[PDB]
Amino acid sequence: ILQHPDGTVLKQLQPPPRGPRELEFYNMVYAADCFDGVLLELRKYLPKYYGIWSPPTAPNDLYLKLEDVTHKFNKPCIMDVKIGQKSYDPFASSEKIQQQVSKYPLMEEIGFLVLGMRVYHVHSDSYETENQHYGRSLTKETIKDGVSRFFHNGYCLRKDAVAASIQKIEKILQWFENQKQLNFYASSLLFVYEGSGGEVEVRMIDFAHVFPSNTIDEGYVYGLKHLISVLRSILDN
Ligand SMILES: O=c1c(O)c(-c2cc(O)c(O)c(O)c2)oc2cc(O)cc(O)c12
Repeated sequence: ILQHPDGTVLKQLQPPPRGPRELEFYNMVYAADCFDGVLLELRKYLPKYYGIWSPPTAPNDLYLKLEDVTHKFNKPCIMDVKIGQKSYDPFASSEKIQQQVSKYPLMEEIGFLVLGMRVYHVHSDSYETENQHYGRSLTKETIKDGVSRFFHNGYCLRKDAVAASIQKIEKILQWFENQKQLNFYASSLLFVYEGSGGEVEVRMIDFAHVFPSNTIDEGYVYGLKHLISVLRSILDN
């Protein structure tokens, strides 16, 4: 993710087929002449999309120009959570399914995976980052405390940010409850709150594996609900 002139980010297209599919997804959702109510509502929950972008002298080098969802924050605390029971898509080979399940074999049970987090700590004026291996080490036994860490400034548990996150996720859940045209695999939610009350961004990102469907995205729904339940339990801390 690169920064660009302010308020936006450039996301480089992943290698094919992933990049082209993510391009296609944003193009579909933000089609000028789209009057599909499902897709118009979905725009609210994504970064605003400004189209394909390439450097002036490098048409080969393909990015998505996207809203910087952290732009309005002073000291943003950010968590990326992959959502769903399966992070492989409907046309994955046996090798690919195994490859994806082995990255985090608890995906079916938990329905989400923390990809990373960056948390501003007040006491030290510094950031604490967790990588891929943090969330992949979390179990049913440790997921609640694993998620809680995101809302720790090192003075208090930010239950205001936790409650706001639940309320924002609930809207996304409602959108999923009201559509049967897209299924999302290996897609994520980006949570942002202010680390420097109740002010949160939750946006959907990572759309290299979104496919046409004629069913409710049940794995996504499962994950969102479990994530809501975990966040809700954290409000009892
Ligand atoms: O707007 C975005 C953003 O700010 C970040 C981001 C992610 C991190 O993991 C950070 O540590 C950070 O500072 C920013 O990612 C994104 C990823 C997307 O696919 C789309 C986006 O629009 C953003």
